[PDB]
Amino acid sequence: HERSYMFSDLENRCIAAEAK
Amino acid sequence: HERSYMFSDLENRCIAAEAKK
Amino acid sequence: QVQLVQSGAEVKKPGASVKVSCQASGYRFSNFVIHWVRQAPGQRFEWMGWINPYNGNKEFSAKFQDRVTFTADTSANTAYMELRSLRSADTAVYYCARVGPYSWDDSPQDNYYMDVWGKGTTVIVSSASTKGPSVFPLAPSSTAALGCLVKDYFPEPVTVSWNSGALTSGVHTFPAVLQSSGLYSLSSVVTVPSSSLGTQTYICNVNHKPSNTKVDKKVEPK
Amino acid sequence: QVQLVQSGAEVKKPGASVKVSCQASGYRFSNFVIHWVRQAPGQRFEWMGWINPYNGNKEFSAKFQDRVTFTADTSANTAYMELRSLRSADTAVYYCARVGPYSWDDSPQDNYYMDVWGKGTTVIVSSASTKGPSVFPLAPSGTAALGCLVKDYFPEPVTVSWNSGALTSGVHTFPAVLQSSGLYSLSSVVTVPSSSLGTQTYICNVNHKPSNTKVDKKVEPKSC
Amino acid sequence: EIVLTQSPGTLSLSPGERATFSCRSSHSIRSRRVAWYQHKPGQAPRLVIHGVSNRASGISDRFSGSGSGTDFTLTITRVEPEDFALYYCQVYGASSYTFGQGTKLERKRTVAAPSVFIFPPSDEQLKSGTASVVCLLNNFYPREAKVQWKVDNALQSGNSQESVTEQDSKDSTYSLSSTLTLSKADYEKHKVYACEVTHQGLRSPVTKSFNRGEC
Amino acid sequence: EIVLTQSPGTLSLSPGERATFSCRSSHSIRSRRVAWYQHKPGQAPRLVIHGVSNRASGISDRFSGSGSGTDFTLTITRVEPEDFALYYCQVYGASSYTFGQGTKLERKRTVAAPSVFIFPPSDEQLKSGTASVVCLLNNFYPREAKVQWKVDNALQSGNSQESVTEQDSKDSTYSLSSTLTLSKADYEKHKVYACEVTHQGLRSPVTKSFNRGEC
Ligand SMILES: [K+]
Repeated sequence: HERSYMFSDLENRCIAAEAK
Repeated sequence: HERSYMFSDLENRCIAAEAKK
Repeated sequence: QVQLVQSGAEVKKPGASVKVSCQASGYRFSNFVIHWVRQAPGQRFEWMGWINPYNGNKEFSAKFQDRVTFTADTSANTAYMELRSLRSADTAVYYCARVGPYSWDDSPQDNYYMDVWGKGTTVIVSSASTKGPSVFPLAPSSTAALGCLVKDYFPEPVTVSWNSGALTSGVHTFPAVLQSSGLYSLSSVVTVPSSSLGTQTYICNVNHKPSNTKVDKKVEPK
Repeated sequence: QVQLVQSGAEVKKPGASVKVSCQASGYRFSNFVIHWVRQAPGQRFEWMGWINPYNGNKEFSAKFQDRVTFTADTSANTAYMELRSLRSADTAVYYCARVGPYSWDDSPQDNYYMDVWGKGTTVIVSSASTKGPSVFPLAPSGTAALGCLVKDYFPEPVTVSWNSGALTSGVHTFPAVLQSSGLYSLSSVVTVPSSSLGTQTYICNVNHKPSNTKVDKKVEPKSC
Repeated sequence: EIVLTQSPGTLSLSPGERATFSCRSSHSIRSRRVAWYQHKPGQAPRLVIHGVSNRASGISDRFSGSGSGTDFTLTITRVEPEDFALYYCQVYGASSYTFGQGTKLERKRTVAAPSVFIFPPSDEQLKSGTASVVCLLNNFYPREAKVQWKVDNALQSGNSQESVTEQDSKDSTYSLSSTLTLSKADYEKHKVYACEVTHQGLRSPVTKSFNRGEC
Repeated sequence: EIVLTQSPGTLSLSPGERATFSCRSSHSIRSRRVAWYQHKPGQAPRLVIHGVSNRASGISDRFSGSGSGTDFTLTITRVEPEDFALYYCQVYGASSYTFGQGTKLERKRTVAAPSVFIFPPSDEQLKSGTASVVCLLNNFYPREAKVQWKVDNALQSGNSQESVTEQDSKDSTYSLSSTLTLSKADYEKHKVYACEVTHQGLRSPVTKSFNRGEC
């Protein structure tokens, strides 16, 4: 509940963003 | 901390799932 | 196999509450979420919410969140749905359905479709009071046709057979229509040989269990 | 007028490092993430990573996880990329690019495409030392052809003109090729009327600024 | 809310034919959480497809789900008698569980005109204040039928109710019953009671009637 | 792991025709995060389409993106001289940034056979140490061309390098140079040098040659 999550086309699922 | 997310076709974005929503 | 048995039909007055049960068998009851969905006459199926029998967690549709209660009794493998402050629009068939199985690599709720459904429980909400029907003849006059008008009863259902079940050919028992009075009315007809009128006895057997009203009426030309 | 201006071409030996800069303009620098992408000759574009000027957040491609450093100077509206331990395969054009405009309604990183690109900075990694070209004539024998072979120089580029620019039609100066020696070579040719060979002088003007080598070579029919 | 629109409303086919059901969504279903259900009157609905194209256990290969984005489809290569029903599409998961309005897969048969019968109110009923006049349309196909009531040539509008049986599982026909309601006082005030029926199986509207009193 | 494959490798069209570029992805791109770029020699690449179908700023409505799932398309309703360039598709976001190998949109014109010229190494280069034999193919179209070097009838393979100019902005042709490298010692050890050129515009292969020694 801090970083944003988005849909990954590679994994076909929602994942967390990077960068810190 | 980290949680499991699912894609909401209704809100067109990824939302978290914690046994309630 | 996977089975869901629901409780019997209910009839309630507006403002009251109703509790429907759904008993599961054939699988690990605590491992699957259970959905509740209803369908009112002429309306689309309407999702009400779900409950996780294991921990009692749940989700509600915004439309029913304020007056529906979901509970579960794991020791009895039964889930319950209680709808309060009943209104006419709540007249419908209420179904429980189990979600599907899942694989370790699926995404959350990929399995939240209605995998197996119960046969549904009918709930009628009306201010009407129980009342036995009046049975009127639908007289023939030359094939020919005759029947019985089962009028002004509440609630459904009423059963109609001809000649104690001996006559099944040409028989048509129609869906009841609800009148402004809040009472139902239905007709049951049968096509018969014109030459049998006056010789063959035709009796419609009407049974309305709710009001313990049974009538056997002979239908013959005027 | 969103614009990204990059530092000039570089030539480095293996094992060394290089630092390229990207100066933004025409928008609020701190509000947009910057991507770094490169393209080596004959290869596909290769994303290296991105940096958020505002908070310093960064993401790296797994291939450059430990030898690249992304930095940003919000004071100068400039982003930098440092690539250490260079090897020959790092020879390429390095581009910086700004992501596209964002909107709260858009999902995370929906705007992470390369909206505006810089012109790119060439980085050559080689053990070769600066060297001027030897210029050899390609003598002419309807229509004739003659030219100049510009061989064994480093690094690129060399410029070639004919008759101080007075001759342009029919001129073809080919892309250089990297020889196994690590030195470049190219030819420049021009087709001309055979009837002009005894009355029209043809001189190729070659300039290789890196070595300060300039040559004017008159090309004539070999008095065979 | 996500809105699902199914087409067509009814699909009339004969065994052996190919059935194609359409379902259009208001929102793009990137999650692929789309299911199709089969529902026979009086029986528990049954899952046919889940995840857009995954056939539920026990489902024949003649059934196949497909589609993407906003358009989804359910296809039955060869319709079997056991397939006549109601079919519904639905989106599920992530707080969105809306269903389409459904498509009825009905069995097509040769057109059949209705046998029409009219019944006067019984004297027994007249003794209580109201009079019910009943019209019967027997074994017809297709389902579309129009009943018009007339009392002394005056077209009645607003005072009748009708009910229709489900398609007969044996002969694929429908039957309809229409009841015209009048007070005892009004009924005795008129002479000719007629029921005019319009149906594709009748090249001309069929009228059945009776004169109050004398037969 | 996402791999994008573009096709065709080269599109040859004249102004006014429609250009259709294909991009096949190994993984369905449900996120719609697909972009197309235009890249001309010595200029910064330019975004053409983003989000699969959204035209970038300052982009003519002649450019349109489309597709879904694993297949995407970039279309140029009608090609203009300014459109000839390389076009690349790319997926972005969520840690997945990969590009297609690119499609070259080049200008179609009538077939033009190349004028061939062969140049022996100069006394100067030989005096300096080595030898370069050059064969020039001038102003031809299409780009496809084969150059085969023969030394004393011996077929040379692997010891020559080819360089081609960008398509001419005026006549739409290409020119190519092929350079055969050999030691001074080997050059003097042989006599007949020849380059055989095969091209669509040539009824039969053309060979240009010279004898080491006399002109
Ligand atoms: K958290």
